[PDB]
Amino acid sequence: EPAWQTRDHLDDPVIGELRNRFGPDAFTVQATRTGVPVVWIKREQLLEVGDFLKKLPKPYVMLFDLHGMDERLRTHREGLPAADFSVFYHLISIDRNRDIMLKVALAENDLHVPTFTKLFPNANWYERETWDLFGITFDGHPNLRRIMMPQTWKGHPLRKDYPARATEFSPFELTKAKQDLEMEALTFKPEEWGMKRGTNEDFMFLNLGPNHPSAHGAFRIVLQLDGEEIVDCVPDIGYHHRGAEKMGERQSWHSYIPYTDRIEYLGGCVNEMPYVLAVEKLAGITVPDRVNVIRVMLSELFRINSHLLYISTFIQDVGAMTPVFFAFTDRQKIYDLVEAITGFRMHPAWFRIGGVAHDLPRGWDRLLREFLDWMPKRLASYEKAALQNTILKGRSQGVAAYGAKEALEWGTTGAGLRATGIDFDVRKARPYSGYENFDFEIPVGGGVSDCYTRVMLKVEELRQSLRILEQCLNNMPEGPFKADHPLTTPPPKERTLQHIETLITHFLQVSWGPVMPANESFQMIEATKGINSYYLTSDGSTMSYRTRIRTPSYAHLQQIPAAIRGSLVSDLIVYLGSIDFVMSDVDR
Amino acid sequence: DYTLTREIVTDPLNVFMGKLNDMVNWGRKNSIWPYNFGLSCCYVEMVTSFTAVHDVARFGAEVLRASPRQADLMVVAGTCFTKMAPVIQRLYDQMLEPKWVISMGACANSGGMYDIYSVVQGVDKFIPVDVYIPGCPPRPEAYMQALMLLQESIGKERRPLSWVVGDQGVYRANMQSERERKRGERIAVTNLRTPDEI
Amino acid sequence: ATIHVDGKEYEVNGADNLLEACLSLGLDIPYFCWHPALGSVGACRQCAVKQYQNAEDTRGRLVMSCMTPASDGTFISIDDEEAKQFRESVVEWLMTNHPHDCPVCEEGGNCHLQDMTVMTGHSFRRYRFTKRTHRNQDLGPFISHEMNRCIACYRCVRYYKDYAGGTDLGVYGAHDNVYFGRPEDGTLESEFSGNLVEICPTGVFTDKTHSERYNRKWDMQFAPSIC
Amino acid sequence: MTLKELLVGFGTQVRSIWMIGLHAFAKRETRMYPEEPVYLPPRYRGRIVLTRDPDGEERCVACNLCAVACPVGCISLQKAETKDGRWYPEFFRINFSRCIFCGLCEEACPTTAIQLTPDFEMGEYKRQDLVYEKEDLLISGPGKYPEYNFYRMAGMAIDGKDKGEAENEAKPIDVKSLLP
Ligand SMILES: CCCCCCCCCCCCCCCCCC(=O)OC[C@H](COP(=O)(O)OCCN)OC(=O)CCCCCCCCCCCCCCCCC
Ligand SMILES: CCCCCCCCCCC1=C(C)C(=O)C(OC)=C(OC)C1=O
Ligand code: SF4
Ligand code: SF4
Ligand code: SF4
Ligand code: SF4
Ligand code: SF4
Ligand code: FES
Repeated sequence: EPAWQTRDHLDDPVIGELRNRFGPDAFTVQATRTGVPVVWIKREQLLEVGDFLKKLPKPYVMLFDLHGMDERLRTHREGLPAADFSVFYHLISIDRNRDIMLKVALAENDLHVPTFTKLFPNANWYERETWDLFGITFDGHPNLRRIMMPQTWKGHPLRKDYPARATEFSPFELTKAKQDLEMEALTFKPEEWGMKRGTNEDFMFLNLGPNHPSAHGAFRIVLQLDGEEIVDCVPDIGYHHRGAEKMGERQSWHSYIPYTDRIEYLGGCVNEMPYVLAVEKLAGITVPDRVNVIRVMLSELFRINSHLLYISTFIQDVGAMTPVFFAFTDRQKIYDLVEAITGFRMHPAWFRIGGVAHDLPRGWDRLLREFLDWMPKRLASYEKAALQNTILKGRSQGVAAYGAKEALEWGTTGAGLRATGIDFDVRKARPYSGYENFDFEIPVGGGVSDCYTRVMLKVEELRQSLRILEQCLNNMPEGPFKADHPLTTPPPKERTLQHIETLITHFLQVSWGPVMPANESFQMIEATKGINSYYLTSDGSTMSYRTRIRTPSYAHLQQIPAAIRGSLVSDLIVYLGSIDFVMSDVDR
Repeated sequence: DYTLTREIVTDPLNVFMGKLNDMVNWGRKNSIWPYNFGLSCCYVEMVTSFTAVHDVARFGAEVLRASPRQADLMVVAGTCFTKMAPVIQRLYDQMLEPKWVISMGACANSGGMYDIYSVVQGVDKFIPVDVYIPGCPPRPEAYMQALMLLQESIGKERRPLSWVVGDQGVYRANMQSERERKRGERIAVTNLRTPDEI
Repeated sequence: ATIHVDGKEYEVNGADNLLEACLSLGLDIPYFCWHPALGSVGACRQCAVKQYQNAEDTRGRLVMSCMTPASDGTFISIDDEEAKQFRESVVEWLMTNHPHDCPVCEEGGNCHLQDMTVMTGHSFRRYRFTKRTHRNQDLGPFISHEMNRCIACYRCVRYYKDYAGGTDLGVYGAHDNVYFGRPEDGTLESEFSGNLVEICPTGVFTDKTHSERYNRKWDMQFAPSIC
Repeated sequence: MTLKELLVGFGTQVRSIWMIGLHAFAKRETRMYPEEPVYLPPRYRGRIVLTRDPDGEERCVACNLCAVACPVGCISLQKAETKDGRWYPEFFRINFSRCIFCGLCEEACPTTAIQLTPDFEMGEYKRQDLVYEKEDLLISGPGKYPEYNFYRMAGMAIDGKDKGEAENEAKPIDVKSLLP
């Protein structure tokens, strides 16, 4: 049985536990290609089911995702409850190495769900986004305001009747929004943002955006300050919302890949990987081994690129301005190899459904060998020049510390989670793309997630990626760069150029789009900044019915006030530099 | 051929006034201080151009002010999100004359691939642009090429030397388009390297 | 009538054949020579399904769904492995002589043969020999003729002669040199010859008036209107 | 703070200063654009051109696959036909202010007409001049694919290539022929 097969996951022990606790008729099990048990729960039992999963012997400790779906246009809903809308909850148990997707069906008039914030605190931002983009009200939410769109926005963009395209530009609306920008400092009410005690007669207020001179993007944080101490802070995000999920409903399966590139724009092929793996699950495609090794190589090259930028920008944020120049020289070496292979630097868009766009060009191994000889001495020089500096250590050690429980309750993934000692990397826990055939270690911390501990964990991850790249260079399989599946989009180009059936397949795949049969698929990967995931719903068409992108930077930015409360503002700058986020990842 | 702002007019250019205008234009085009403004991935390529492998400091364009008052150039390097558009307009209004604008990337040019509900379709809907860079992202040397194009445009514009004497109108050169300039050498291309090599 | 397709029970009209009954249920069976207005002839052999005699039957038999009545208590399989292989083989046989013409063919993106080639999952060519070719005819100002693209499904002659009552279109020749057209060059005399551009599943008969200012189907702006 | 911490920190600062000074004694990593030309690999995704077949005719058959495969929708063209019957673009315009240089059009092209070439220098003063018509795209040679010709594969008859003269084609047999 292939890994992309449609399964009900009725052999999962959590299904038997839920049946024993709530009864056989309390929920409906849906067969999907997501790889997780999908359980439709009644709305009135959602909090009970969440509590029961939270108090299991090996409990589901992390709310991985929470969002909505407009089911009104979905034609193939066989084996599903009646629903105009739905809300899904992706929960992960690390002790079981398992996950479950609960689903709540909602009528069109009765669009309200009980809030999940009393069980998982990251449900705050997730439910705010679900309210913003779908109009689903969450009862008991402390502040259910819009988080992507501005507060004076009409309609909910991810609804199926909302038009996706840009509206006509009006200078009057721009002038009005400028007037609100200038009057925001005067009409600031410290209760809409979820704060209390809005001036103890000494709590000043500070704004740190929305013009941020840094590579992570521009976003506002309004700070409540007692002298230099941060009493409270809420982040204002959505200034970089591109409507990428809505565009997922507006592009074919093949023509959406460049949009997957621009989610986490320092990631490139790492961003392409979960999307093409989930589409291949929908298509029933098993890629050959050479495709797996090529995609792993490009993912690790881009992981080293992103880690180099992250370490250099953190060192710059501490105050040492020199290593960023050399780190960008190393990034140029990586870009030489990536330009040679894919023809592009930052958004290669090179992965394909069923493989990659081209074969590896002749002579790529020379460039990879040159970079592998170049990198380690530069990395050691960066360590000795800046990362072992005691001024940098004093700026970074102990700043914005949290433990395993705080990382779990906020959905923190990546180096921030592993610095708490929790060994959870997707490349080992839930292997994908042939990562089992590589010998590499997963660095973990002692139990505390400082800025310095996160940075050193990312340095060790860079070294492990260099080891993976060395194994990629030494052991390259000889074979095809595209699968032999009929849904491989596009087909191999030479057969398109001389064979009529291949030409027909190419003609229909690039124009109308490849037809994915109606199913749901899910792929979770270890991205450069944490766990990235694509949840794709196909209604049987050439376009995605629903493209849900879970990004780790959203969770880390939401974790910020629980970790920085009671610190200084310079500590906030260092914490922002050590999170490893980009705002396109947050808003997307 | 010039464009007046206070009209398609002619060249207004004593021989000492022309030399003074040339000296002012030389000093302005050889000292261009960009505003440190990050919108999206195009900003990553711009600051890549600021690093050691490209060294945009060689053109005297590295100072990278965090204040709009001290900056002479605004590079819109990224998508003009509707929530960021009043911020962009306010930062442009806080800049002082003379000021120039470079749209970097398809998003800043026209909206790019993001013809979407939350994106303004190009920054020239609301602020005037001097140089456009196609690309997604443009490579760092494309940004340096646009910087040289801006230097060429600055080098033969006419602005008042003082605000108390003379014409206060700003004359901008109507350049020949780069497409029509490079058409002769671009169409003559016959063979390129095959994409199977490095 | 009650039929069982792939283990699922359906209620259908017993006067229908299996192909139109299954297409009315939303099932996808590839077909060429059948049309709803023309009836069934069993020529193209594309609509093969596996019919079983009873519910407890493993062997079955490949039958034409367009020629098989949807009688009560029928048992068939569309997604049977042998039936899928035969349908793919029929598409492959049609592709052996088909010209490399989709970019310069007015049927591209609106082609039934393209859709059924993709639907059967046939994208790999192992035929290496020559392809037969044909000269074209001048059919007048409305219909453009391109006999290379013909798959010999006989829908043009059936519509034009049996349905439309036309006399100047026919099938000529023999085994694999079957030619569909007029006995000589000239304008098609039927007042309903224009329906050939939708009846023909390939790009043999095309709209010449559209072909002057041609664009693909996905590029059109359509509206429901009255002639 | 501790005296040992102060001494270790002072030695660490001295080490950092020493390494940056030795960096000053090193080789420059700068590629001197524009005097040093930028090396671009042969498949670099820069300026888009339309190419010609080895006989000298333009390769584009106006099949509109590149336009529909474009995720930005920045390609517009219209099919025209010569008297011999070969298809060609009557016009072909690309909005380079919108183009994201993703290469999907070149991937979708069944004739290898449209190609992305190693040329990044495309800066412009006015956004209207970033709309490239066919006179700004069609180049004098085959580009990256030096020998492929779609019209030697197609069954459609054009000038200098009748029915049965394409690759893997047999001569047409009349139904009036005497052979059984
Ligand atoms: C107000 C200021 C008060 C404080 C300063 C007072 C004046 C100076 C008094 C003497 C200072 C001695 C400092 C300690 C030297 C020996 C220990 C040492 O170098 O510690 C720093 C660091 C320790 O290594 P570590 O960080 O643990 O890394 C792992 C490596 N095993 O090791 C390293 O980083 C590697 C070795 C670095 C050695 C640096 C040079 C030490 C001697 C400096 C002499 C004076 C220099 C003057 C300026 C020279 C440059 C222009
Ligand atoms: C006109 C006199 C200039 C003196 C030096 C100015 C400050 C240093 C160079 C400018 C600069 C700043 C401020 C800077 O912050 C920075 O980091 C983002 C740079 O690297 C790209 C810089 O080049
Ligand atoms: S043009 Fe492309 S690279 Fe530049 S900001 Fe837009 S998506 Fe990013
Ligand atoms: S008839 Fe159909 S399959 Fe044949 S060339 Fe035309 S579009 Fe292609
Ligand atoms: S010309 Fe068209 S309708 Fe007639 S037999 Fe051939 S493919 Fe069928
Ligand atoms: S490179 Fe991409 S965005 Fe540009 S014209 Fe081609 S398909 Fe469109
Ligand atoms: S895909 Fe190629 S042949 Fe077809 S219209 Fe575009 S450039 Fe012309
Ligand atoms: S459709 Fe039944 S044989 Fe042709």
